Amino acid sequence: LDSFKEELDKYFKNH
Amino acid sequence: QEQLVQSGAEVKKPGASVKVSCKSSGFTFSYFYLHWVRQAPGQGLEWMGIINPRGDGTRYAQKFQGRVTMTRDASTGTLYMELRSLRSEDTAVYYCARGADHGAFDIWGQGTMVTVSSASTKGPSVFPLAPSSKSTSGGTAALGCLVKDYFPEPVTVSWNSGALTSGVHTFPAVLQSSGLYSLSSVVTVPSSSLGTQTYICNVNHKPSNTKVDKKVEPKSC
Amino acid sequence: EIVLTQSPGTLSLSPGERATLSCRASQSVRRNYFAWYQQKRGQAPRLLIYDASTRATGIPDRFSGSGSGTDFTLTISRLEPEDFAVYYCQQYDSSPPMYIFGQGTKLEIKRTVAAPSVFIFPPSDEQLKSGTASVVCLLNNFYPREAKVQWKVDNALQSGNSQESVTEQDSKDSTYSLSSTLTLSKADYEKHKVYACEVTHQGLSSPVTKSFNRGE
Repeated sequence: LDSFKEELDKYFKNH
Repeated sequence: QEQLVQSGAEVKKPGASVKVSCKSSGFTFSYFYLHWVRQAPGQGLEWMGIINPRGDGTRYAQKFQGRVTMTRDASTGTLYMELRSLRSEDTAVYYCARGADHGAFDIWGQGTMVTVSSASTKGPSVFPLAPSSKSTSGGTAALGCLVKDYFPEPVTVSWNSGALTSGVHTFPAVLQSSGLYSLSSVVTVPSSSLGTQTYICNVNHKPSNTKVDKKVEPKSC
Repeated sequence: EIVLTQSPGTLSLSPGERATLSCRASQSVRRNYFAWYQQKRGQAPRLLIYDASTRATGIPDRFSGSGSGTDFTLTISRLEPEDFAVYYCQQYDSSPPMYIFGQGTKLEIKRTVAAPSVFIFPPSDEQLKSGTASVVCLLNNFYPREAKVQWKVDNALQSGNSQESVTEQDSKDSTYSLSSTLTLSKADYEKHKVYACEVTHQGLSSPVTKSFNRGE
């Protein structure tokens, strides 16, 4: 599963 | 060796702004998301916001949006929080924290105390709490010093230049409606020795460069 | 917004006993993004558990966590002296970033009952010179923390003109001490004779009153 940090990376890329 | 070290205590007037810093050591600063958390006196923990590793993305708690700015400096390895339009309810200890890859906060700074108050720096007045038969149990007497009307925190109190420690209770300061702090320091001692032992409380208020030694004299009546 | 409810607010236990601390989320916690922290007095918090059940590196193995969905538990299998502190649960999410803390559970040392010793201190002549009179009532070395202090001036019950301060649990004997300070102007203080501090505590068979007459 994606790490929390990897989900944050996705959020800040798209927002 | 993985550490966060924050800047020193701050005292601000309402409406001012404060910029606290947090410098890392022992890890790759630019790899990690970083956070600020605050804790008002006697209260719990409150997350303020997050800044991404590059420093170009932030997200703040809804309560602080519009009033807080978080930045980081890769050249100095330092993280910053600026909080604007300060009010007395912003009086708190502010912590920086590292976000681990799993998201929780695995390294914390030591905290920065921020006091927001209208008050001006003022040294305490120190008054004796003398022992009497009204402060004497079965062979044990209580005496102390009242440390009144000072700003800002902290004061330190010792007894007999540190030679007396057993039985001392120095109470946490209470904020009075005047905006000045006050506390008491007490100690219980053998009543049999009240005439052959000297009891002096040493009060230091560094913010005002105030030093006071007060001898607490017994009352035979 | 998610809200984390911690229970109990205060937990009184002796060293060597097992501690069970609970956190309930108002809605399901995505991916078990859930952590527990310890905070000792005057210190920064320290991470104990993450992913609801994974012990952080260097944390004693007497700490463990479990749960999922809305219900989470931190267990200390056998309490040591260093374990008496405040504990916070935390929930978080990544999209969008949000981090929420429970309101904290104080883990307090449970000892035998100790009734307070009560002392009263009239204001000094030195203080009287400056236009204010502080009367100090001291409750020394008692357990448990709960206590009532009532001020009476010439047998008239006071309200709104006193402030209390309590020490942290004593490192040696695990008791508390408490001060109550009655604050009056010199004018009001010298209008009355009898100043009395009445103390109620579960270790006292009946309330203890300490009093003085102004001027003796």
